[PDB]
Amino acid sequence: CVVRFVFRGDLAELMLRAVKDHLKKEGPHWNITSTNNGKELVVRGIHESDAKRIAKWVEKRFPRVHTETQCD
Amino acid sequence: DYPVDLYYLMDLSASMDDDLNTIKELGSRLSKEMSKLTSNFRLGFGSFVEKPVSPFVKTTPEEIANPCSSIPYFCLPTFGFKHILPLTNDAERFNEIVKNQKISANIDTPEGGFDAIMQAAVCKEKIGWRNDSLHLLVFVSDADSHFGMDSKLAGIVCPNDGLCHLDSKNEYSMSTVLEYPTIGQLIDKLVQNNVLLIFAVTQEQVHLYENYAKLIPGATVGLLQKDSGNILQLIISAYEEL
Amino acid sequence: FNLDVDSPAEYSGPEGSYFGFAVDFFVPSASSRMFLLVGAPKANTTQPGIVEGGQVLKCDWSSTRRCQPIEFDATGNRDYAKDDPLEFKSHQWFGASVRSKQDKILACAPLYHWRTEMKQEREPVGTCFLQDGTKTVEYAPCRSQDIDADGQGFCQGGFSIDFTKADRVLLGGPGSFYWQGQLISDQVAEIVSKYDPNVYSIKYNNQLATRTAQAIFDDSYLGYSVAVGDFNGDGIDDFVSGVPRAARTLGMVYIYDGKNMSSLYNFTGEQMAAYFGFSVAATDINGDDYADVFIGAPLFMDRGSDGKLQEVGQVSVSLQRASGDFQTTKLNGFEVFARFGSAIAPLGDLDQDGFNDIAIAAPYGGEDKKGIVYIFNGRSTGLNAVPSQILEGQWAARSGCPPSFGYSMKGATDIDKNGYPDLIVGAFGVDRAILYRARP
Ligand SMILES: *[C@@H]1O[C@H](CO)[C@@H](O[C@@H]2O[C@H](CO)[C@@H](O[C@@H]3O[C@H](CO[C@H]4O[C@H](CO)[C@@H](O)[C@H](O)[C@@H]4O)[C@@H](O)[C@H](O)[C@@H]3O)[C@H](O)[C@H]2NC(C)=O)[C@H](O)[C@H]1NC(C)=O
Ligand SMILES: *[C@@H]1O[C@H](CO)[C@@H](O)[C@H](O)[C@H]1NC(C)=O
Ligand SMILES: *[C@@H]1O[C@H](CO)[C@@H](O)[C@H](O)[C@H]1NC(C)=O
Ligand SMILES: [Ca+2]
Ligand SMILES: [Ca+2]
Ligand SMILES: [Ca+2]
Ligand SMILES: [Ca+2]
Ligand SMILES: [Mn+2]
Ligand SMILES: [Mn+2]
Ligand SMILES: [Mn+2]
Repeated sequence: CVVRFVFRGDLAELMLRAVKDHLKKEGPHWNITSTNNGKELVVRGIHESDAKRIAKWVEKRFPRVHTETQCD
Repeated sequence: DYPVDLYYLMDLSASMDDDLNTIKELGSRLSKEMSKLTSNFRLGFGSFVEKPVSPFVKTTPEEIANPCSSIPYFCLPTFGFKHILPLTNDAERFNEIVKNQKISANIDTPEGGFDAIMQAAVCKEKIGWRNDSLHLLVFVSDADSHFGMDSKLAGIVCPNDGLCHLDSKNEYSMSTVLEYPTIGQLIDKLVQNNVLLIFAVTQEQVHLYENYAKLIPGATVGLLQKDSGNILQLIISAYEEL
Repeated sequence: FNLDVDSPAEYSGPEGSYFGFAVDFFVPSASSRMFLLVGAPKANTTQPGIVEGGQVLKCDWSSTRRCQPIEFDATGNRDYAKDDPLEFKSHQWFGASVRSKQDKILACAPLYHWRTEMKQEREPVGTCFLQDGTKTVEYAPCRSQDIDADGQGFCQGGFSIDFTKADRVLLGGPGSFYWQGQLISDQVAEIVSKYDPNVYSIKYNNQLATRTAQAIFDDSYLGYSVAVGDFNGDGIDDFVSGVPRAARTLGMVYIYDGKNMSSLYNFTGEQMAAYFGFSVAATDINGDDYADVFIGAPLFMDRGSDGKLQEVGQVSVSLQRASGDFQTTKLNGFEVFARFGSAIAPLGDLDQDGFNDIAIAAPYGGEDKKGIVYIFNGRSTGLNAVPSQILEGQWAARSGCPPSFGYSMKGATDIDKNGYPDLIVGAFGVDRAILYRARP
């Protein structure tokens, strides 16, 4: 599965940074890549587990962040 | 041995948090390399963020005090443009100032860079541009900018006059009164002030500023890289004149 | 060529109120008298606890020439909870935009802030008041659970407004979704029939609206300015809306279907930061029974005789043809930094020659930046590039904002019932509004 976190506005860098640090702590063995020159953060190589936690954590703590989840 | 006056203008918005460490390196590297062009070398410094006006900035008192509030993160309050260092021969002072710059913040993606360019180029009496020297203005940012008419959303409908308005705190006192300047106005004054404008931006943002450079005579662009010397190369080649 | 500019009816408001910021005509039902509607967004008013809340005044044409506030709202700020204000009307700029359809008056406050029910926030959602006959209700299409920058929290709904022929209100909210912008269209009957004074968020079931998209469209300002007309031959007025920062500051204008809000056409500017889409208008200018599209780009820089770029402003005109194709021509401004094309207003058939005519303003032109308004005629071939009449501002500049004569204007209404539509031109920098009659 893939979770794409899209950050917007001037604070996008600070929000992404905060989320990215959180993700490293929650899933240090995940493939976490910075895309769109720092405006989007993508997590892949996950299996419908973290999707119930990290996607929700970001929406709850950072309501303004847009999240898209895809699974195969 | 023709004199050169370099003004370094730094973007301090939240979006610069990823860039700032390399900007500080460019600043000090520049100061060291500029010494190789002429003995009559001076350099100054200033900074900008955004107009501190709704909807560009939230007006709740907690966020006004700290515009990075609820991230959580601490940063400086939103301001338009500030002039910090009249260009000087004191290269060491320049480096000390640049090294101590801190992050500020606003809400929207574009910044108040055009207000900062106008004041830095126009306020000759406070910046110290020489009568007989090159006038180089280095603009550092990682984003696009607001321009005249965009301020209508904030309730600002009084056109930029192109005049110097720096108070005793070296702050742009008309930041929340006048509209962002237009490009036609920036060109008019950059030409009158004989200032060469350099746009140092990140990759995604380069093409857009290249298009602006094609409108603004004497303007050049470059990529903000860790190998920042690629920008200094523009400054160095600009020194040949002839 | 037939405006009486020698003895116009000049109206004034309280100093600093920006009287004349926005204008329209009021035409009440039956053989009633005609009135002028003049906004004054910084008027102090008599609203308890409110400073510079803004108001709209009804000015009498028939005689006397006095203006009186319209009592849309005569109260202070409502509370959410003890010592916790729900709304902030101070400096909301009510009256910054005013429109009227028959006896219905729609006025809005683009800088109105509201406290989200959820938390003690303060967001510029925007609000409108619609007076229908003797009943006035609050309309707030961007006041909902869709909060914050990603939602409608920064909508500023009411920034731009119009009416459709088929009894609907068209509202732009340029700040929606991180400034992508949103268009909203609602039925007038629905707005009033669903109104309750103790309900802050009302869902309108027959509402049409645009939706949020990818971040690539952020900072575009859709809904910055709006206009209406039939662009597909369905008999239903469609929606024309400017998008001034689209395409990386190149600027775009969109046309959406009047029935299901589906995109039909797109226009694009030619120059970066010309602010193409600043203002739009729609009218049949060549008498071909198809609405034509008028798009301003006030910051456009042309190429002078010396090769130097200079800011004059530009207006593009796209003629609608029966085949669905458009024929586009362009008109440039006449003075540097006058910002020609800042305001465009159809005049209807000003001279009764069978073709609609149109005015284009240049608010910062003329001596002392008093402001200039240009009058152009229509013809079977399109718009006549050369103006037939020029209106000069008559007021000395003051500190802050210049008189800006021509900043905003509205015509196509025959106020004196002489067979020719008249024109109201604002000059808010001097708190003034001026009525120009059309001569036979
Ligand atoms: C005028 O310019 C407008 C802006 O470019 C044009 O509107 C856009 O046109 C593109 C191309 O047709 C549309 O893209 C489609 O997207 C859907 C998927 O939509 C869903 O998923 C996305 C996330 O990926 C989500 O954001 C949406 O809300 C949906 O949930 C694809 O399946 C299509 O193949 C295609 O890629 C844009 O959606 C559309 N709107 C916007 C705002 O971009 C408009 O068509 C132009 N009009 C004219 C006459 O030229
Ligand atoms: C509105 O009233 C306040 C308080 O008296 C005053 O400070 C402000 O200048 C007035 N605004 C006007 C006349 O526009
Ligand atoms: C909108 O209505 C037209 C005309 O009935 C139709 O052709 C078009 O497909 C409709 N579009 C949508 C999204 O409903
Ligand atoms: Ca239609
Ligand atoms: Ca036509
Ligand atoms: Ca005519
Ligand atoms: Ca008349
Ligand atoms: Mn920024
Ligand atoms: Mn950055
Ligand atoms: Mn910004």
